[PDB]
Amino acid sequence: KTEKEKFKDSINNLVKTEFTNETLDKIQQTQDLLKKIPKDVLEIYSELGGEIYFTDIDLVEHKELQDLSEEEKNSMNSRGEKVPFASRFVFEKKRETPKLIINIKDYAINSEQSKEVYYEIGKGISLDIISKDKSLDPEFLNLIKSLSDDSDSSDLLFSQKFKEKLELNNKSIDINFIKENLTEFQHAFSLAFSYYFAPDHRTVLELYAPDMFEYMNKLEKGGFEKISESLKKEGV
Amino acid sequence: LEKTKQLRLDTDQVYGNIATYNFENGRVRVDTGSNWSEVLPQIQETTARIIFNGKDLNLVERRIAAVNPSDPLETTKPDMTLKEALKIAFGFNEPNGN
Amino acid sequence: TVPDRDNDGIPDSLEVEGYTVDVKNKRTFLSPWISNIHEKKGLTKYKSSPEKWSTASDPYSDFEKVTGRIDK
Amino acid sequence: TVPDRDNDGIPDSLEVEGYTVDVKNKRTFLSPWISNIHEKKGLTKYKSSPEKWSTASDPYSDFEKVTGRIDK
Amino acid sequence: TVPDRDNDGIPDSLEVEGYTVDVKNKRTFLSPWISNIHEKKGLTKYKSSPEKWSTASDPYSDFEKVTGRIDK
Ligand SMILES: [Ca+2]
Ligand SMILES: [Ca+2]
Ligand SMILES: [Ca+2]
Ligand SMILES: [Ca+2]
Ligand SMILES: [Ca+2]
Ligand SMILES: [Ca+2]
Repeated sequence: KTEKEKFKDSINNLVKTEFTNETLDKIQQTQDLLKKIPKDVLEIYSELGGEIYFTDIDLVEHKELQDLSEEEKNSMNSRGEKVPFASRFVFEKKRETPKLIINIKDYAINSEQSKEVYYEIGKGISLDIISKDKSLDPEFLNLIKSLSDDSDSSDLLFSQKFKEKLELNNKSIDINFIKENLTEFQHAFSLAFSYYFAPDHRTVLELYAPDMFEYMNKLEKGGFEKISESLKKEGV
Repeated sequence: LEKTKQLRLDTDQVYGNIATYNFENGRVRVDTGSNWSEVLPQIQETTARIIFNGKDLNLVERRIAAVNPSDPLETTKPDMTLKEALKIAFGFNEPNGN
Repeated sequence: TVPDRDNDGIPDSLEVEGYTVDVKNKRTFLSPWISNIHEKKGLTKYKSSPEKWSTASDPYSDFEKVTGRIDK
Repeated sequence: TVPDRDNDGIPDSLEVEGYTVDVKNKRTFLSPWISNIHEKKGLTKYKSSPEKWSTASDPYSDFEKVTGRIDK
Repeated sequence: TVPDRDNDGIPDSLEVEGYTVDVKNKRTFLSPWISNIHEKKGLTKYKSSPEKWSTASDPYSDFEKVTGRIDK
């Protein structure tokens, strides 16, 4: 009855009915990686001139990144450390136009390389969700204040430089503190973004940071909608 | 037998059941339709044996899962090194690198 | 859908015209035999019968035999 | 939904790329391995095979051995 | 619906944070532990494990023991 029906589903991913190429499966896996973020965040990125590219050229000898600094060749990954640019396979370049170049891989099997694209995407739309009046939103400031008190979400999300700098200030109370550490305040949003949209990492965010999970959940079902509207109305 | 006094006892095989979990009510119930002679030949062919008598001269036979490179299901197991097998199967440690 | 008469889990055109099994990261992947892609990797070309659940009539299917889901 | 081939209650990317089991208030939570949190607690980083119900082919699954819901 | 992992008929917040059992007219009610009310009645404050159907691993659930629906 349901025996062969569930035996078929238990091998429904295993058998491959028509294969016919090799680099065509990386293209499909990249597209199905990308199309499972919602439709709204892509419009939020494309409002300010966002660009998503699929190449097989590794990100060293690509034609559009041949002329770059050393402080952008040494930028930080999701884990905090700098990545060698021979090793980096996904990069967002926004020196004048926000452009993100994705090298294709087999992303459905590889849910570790599938998190760096989510991290750089959350890096992309970061400030335009954080900033409203050219300043960090005070609701997000209350959020960072509440997360630094909890001893678990603190060392989940913040980089160690942030925690070893904040107790020197013992209180994110200064107007200069936000203006001096905006990269960390952006990184804390992009890390929670990548934890939210990697579909086996949501329960990490739910239990280790329950009030950051609710911030991203409120952003998920209509916050993107409102920010896309308020950007597209001023888009003319 | 009364002249030479030699009579010993061999052990050919051992029957016996497995008791598995029950998710419904947490209890553990012996299933009487499955013995270890359906299980132990499958352990003896996908693992690797390590015997060790460094604890007061007693042999402690253990078995760690290891990859067989000519079987498509068995090539899905994680790569197991001798240091990791000695560390997780018996209880070695490396407090100074050694 | 893809027809499968014998109910062994591998479709019929694969059993007639060849197939192979390999793992990719840690997951097995049953595939049709493409000539100049698998022959340089050194896999095998299995062919079977699309009407029998087990082509040698023994109690192990073609799928369990080539996949390893068998009595070891 | 999340893929789970072997049907042992733990997804494929966690079994391949590392996981652990942690309690928070009184409830156990199986989670992917994060070194910034699971090293200070002194936990273990497990890796199993995503297409076997029990990687050592014994009758206790990979879920049960790490969770403790097993024969005591 | 309230969560109940172990399926012993009593919610997890009550098992972790305290509960008690008392009859009102001729009917049994299971209640969260309120020190302002339940202490003067002379009742008892139970706690148990929200993951185990029976906290002492004997074949009587935590509901059956405190309620009276047990082998006498
Ligand atoms: Ca067939
Ligand atoms: Ca067949
Ligand atoms: Ca699994
Ligand atoms: Ca498994
Ligand atoms: Ca309960
Ligand atoms: Ca209980």
